Amino acid sequence: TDTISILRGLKERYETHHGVRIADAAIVAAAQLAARYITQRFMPDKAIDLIDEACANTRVQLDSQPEAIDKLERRHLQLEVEATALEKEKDAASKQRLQEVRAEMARIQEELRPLKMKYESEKGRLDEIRNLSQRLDELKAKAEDAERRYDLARAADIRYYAIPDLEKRLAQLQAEKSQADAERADGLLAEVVGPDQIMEVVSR
Amino acid sequence: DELKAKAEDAERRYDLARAADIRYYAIPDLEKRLAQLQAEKSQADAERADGLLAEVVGPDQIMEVVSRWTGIPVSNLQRSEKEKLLHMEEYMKQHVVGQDEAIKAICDAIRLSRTGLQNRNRPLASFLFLGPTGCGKTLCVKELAAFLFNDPGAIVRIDMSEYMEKHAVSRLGQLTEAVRRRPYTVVLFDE
Amino acid sequence: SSMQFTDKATETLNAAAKYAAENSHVQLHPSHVAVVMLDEENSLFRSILEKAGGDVVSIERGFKKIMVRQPHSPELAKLLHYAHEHMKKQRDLYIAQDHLILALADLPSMAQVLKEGGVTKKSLENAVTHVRGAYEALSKYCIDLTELAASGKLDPVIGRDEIISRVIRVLSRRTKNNPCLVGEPGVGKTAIAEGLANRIVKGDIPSSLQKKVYSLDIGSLLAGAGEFEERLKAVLKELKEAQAIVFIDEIHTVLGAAIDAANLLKPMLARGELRCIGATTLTEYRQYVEKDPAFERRFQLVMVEEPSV
Amino acid sequence: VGEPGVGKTAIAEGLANRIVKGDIPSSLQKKVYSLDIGSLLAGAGEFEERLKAVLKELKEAQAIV
Amino acid sequence: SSMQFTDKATETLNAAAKYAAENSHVQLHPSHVAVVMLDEENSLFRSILEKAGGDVVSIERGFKKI
Amino acid sequence: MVRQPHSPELAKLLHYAHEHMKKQRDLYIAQDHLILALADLPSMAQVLKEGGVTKKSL
Ligand SMILES: Nc1ncnc2c1ncn2[C@@H]1O[C@H](COP(=O)(O)OP(=O)(O)O)[C@@H](O)[C@H]1O
Ligand SMILES: Nc1ncnc2c1ncn2[C@@H]1O[C@H](COP(=O)(O)OP(=O)(O)O)[C@@H](O)[C@H]1O
Ligand SMILES: Nc1ncnc2c1ncn2[C@@H]1O[C@H](COP(=O)(O)OP(=O)(O)O)[C@@H](O)[C@H]1O
Repeated sequence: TDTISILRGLKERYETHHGVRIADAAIVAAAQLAARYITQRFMPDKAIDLIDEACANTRVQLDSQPEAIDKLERRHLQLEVEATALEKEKDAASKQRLQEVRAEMARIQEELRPLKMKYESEKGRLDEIRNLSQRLDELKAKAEDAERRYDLARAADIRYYAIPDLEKRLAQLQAEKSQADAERADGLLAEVVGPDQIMEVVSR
Repeated sequence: DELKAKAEDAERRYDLARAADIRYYAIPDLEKRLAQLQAEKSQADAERADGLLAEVVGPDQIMEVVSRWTGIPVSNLQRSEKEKLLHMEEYMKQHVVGQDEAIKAICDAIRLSRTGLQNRNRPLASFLFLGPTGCGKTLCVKELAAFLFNDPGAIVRIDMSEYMEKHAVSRLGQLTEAVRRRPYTVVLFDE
Repeated sequence: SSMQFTDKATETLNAAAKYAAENSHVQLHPSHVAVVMLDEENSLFRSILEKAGGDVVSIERGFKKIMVRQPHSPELAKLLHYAHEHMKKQRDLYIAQDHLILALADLPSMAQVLKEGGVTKKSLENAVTHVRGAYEALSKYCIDLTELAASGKLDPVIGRDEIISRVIRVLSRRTKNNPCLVGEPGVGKTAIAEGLANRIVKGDIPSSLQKKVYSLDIGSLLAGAGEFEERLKAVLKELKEAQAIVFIDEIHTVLGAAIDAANLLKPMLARGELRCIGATTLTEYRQYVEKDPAFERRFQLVMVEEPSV
Repeated sequence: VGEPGVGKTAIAEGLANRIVKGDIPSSLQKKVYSLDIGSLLAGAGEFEERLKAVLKELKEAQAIV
Repeated sequence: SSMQFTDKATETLNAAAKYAAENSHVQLHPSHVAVVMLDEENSLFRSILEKAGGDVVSIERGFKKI
Repeated sequence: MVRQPHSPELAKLLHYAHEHMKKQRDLYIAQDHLILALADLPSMAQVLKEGGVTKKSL
């Protein structure tokens, strides 16, 4: 019970650095599995590492692309250069191979572009979410020192004309994120750190 | 090889003006000459009726390097592991006679570990030779590495004359480090 | 013949043109070089002039008034020609930050401000004598792995998909952001980091990681003298303002020891301002990392298993 | 005193988050310094001379370490 | 009687003699020391004027007139 | 050498060595130091031009 209260205190800072969505189900499941399976260290060192490792793995799918998508993109790059190189040649054997490369690239563009561009548009939006959390957590810390060092001309421009202005931008990006998740058949585990994400770290 | 390196550097440093003349001109126009010389060279080597494996690295070329860095003849390298387990009972009887009931028991403990009828938690075969002295305890070990291991000199002998004390138990370590350099070794436990 | 400039001296003219671009300018004047050098951390242009005396404030304000009167400048072409002609005159020492002071003294437009400020021409001779005896230190003492990887001069890495993907997850964490390829001298340790730099240019790395890869040469830092503190502190300073990940081959030899060199890497790896990738042997790993409890807090055990058949 | 895993440095971190905010009067407020053994060993012996200057400043300024 | 100097104050004293000789002077006025000492990277004298009060851009202007 | 009767031209050559001691990079001030110094004189660089020695290639 004491381990759960420790992870809840640093939940705001861990969500800022990683940038994923940390839920309440991953906190209880982390302290429960750390006292039955992985048991060789001490709390909270044997419980905090289970959260930072699970949140770091989710960052790959939220920015890069899985192996099932990256493998298809590498095959299209090798066919684009080969189709152009064989076009300049006037050999009889190059004309037959050119008809098969152009017919294969038409099927790739109909399946890779509607899937790869979804992660590209999300990358430009998900990266802005982390930039908002890094600045909102910094303004709340810089304005706190002004209240203890006798400075009213500095804290008045942060708690009023900085934090309330940058807070409305975070609420607008959360509404557009749920719309893009429906077009990718993801959202229940690909961007939410829950009990299933913590169990994958212990099992490996 | 150098043109492929300069072509990839221009495409990664945002320069599509120099790499367009390498991957599309300097390379497609030179692959026909390189492939033509390799085809005419392979056809001319067959007319000489000798030196067929002197230009193409094949299975016989790799066995020549291994046979030189050790001393094992070439005839022992082409023998696969499947054919050794079949003609094993006929080779042991030519050197060790009289123990007809002991040779069959050795092959019954090795064949059950190579096919896949046992878990991967035990070594090859753990034996325990007994009987009086001079019955075939040392000669049988030397004949095992001369057929299955193809190396009679790869048999270590750790006698219990100096490792009987309790202070020498941790060096079983000298035996751990010795078997790491040579995987296929024969550890003999005398006395 | 041909002149050779370092990466720090090359970016000096680029950084000077960036500051002049915001003030609406079409040419690059040599006076912008002295302004950039006076806005760095622990610069050498200030300590050298302090020995000869004079007033730097009167000189700094004089150089800032020249760039305002501005409408490649004709005066800048004489500076590049002097760097090529005087490149075979003195003795040892190549080009750096202290050698650029004598190049600006030969210009008639820059010598008038110095004489009217304090430090004359004769004072500049005795000032550079006592001080005598990728960026600048990242080119001669370090080798950028991403440069050779993008130039097609790196061997392909096939068969390390289960190891490279694990290092990316370690670098994305808040704590223990210092991987250590713990293995054996024969299973492959340097070639593992070679495949990581290939995914940086291609874009397969997540957005949370955008640094570079620099191979820290141990034998290059021990070239010559005493004078090892001036070479080790110069590498750590260039990696802090540029934000890059340095690669250290065989960390058990440089971290844990003749000349004390591991003391300059402890405060950097503790504050999160440095990311190192280790690749030592398990035999020496239990005597230089697991022995000190402070080193285990920042390094994570990464086992390297030998591939099968 | 405890096992290397229960937390030692984090215990001293909570002390600075209570005296600065509000707990003890200003007559007992003392600064907390983190003396690192790697910073004094660096450089040029001269290891004992750099340590004496640190212990002298901690007395006239009234602060713990 | 003995006089012992350090390192930071030693380089400043030697720099004041070179500044008074390059401008053709006779006497060594004490105003030729605070100008060279102030022109230092992270100098200890800069934090003194900023702590006890007073602008650092107006005090140095009064030393050049001497 | 035939037209020959310190020197008026040697005093100018010694003036270049006084400034070349504080420059950038080279070798050791000795026999090879005066090699790259005679090319600056107009009365000595004319022979190198007609013989095939470019000032930029020196
Ligand atoms: N089956 C056999 N037929 C003939 N000679 C044998 C046989 N087995 C062993 N020997 C002889 O015994 C000798 C080795 O004896 P060894 O095995 O060392 O005795 P011990 O088992 O008492 O140590 C060899 O020189 C070999 O000629
Ligand atoms: N995936 C791979 N593909 C090709 N070569 C590899 C691969 N992994 C390792 N190697 C080879 O293993 C060698 C490892 O060298 P290095 O790590 O410097 O020292 P050590 O040999 O002691 O590990 C490299 O020279 C490299 O050629
Ligand atoms: N009450 C707590 N709340 C939040 N975090 C804690 C708490 N107690 C300990 N920690 C964390 O545990 C870690 C312990 O670090 P430290 O004691 O320096 O070394 P080690 O990790 O080896 O124990 C700290 O980084 C701290 O973030």
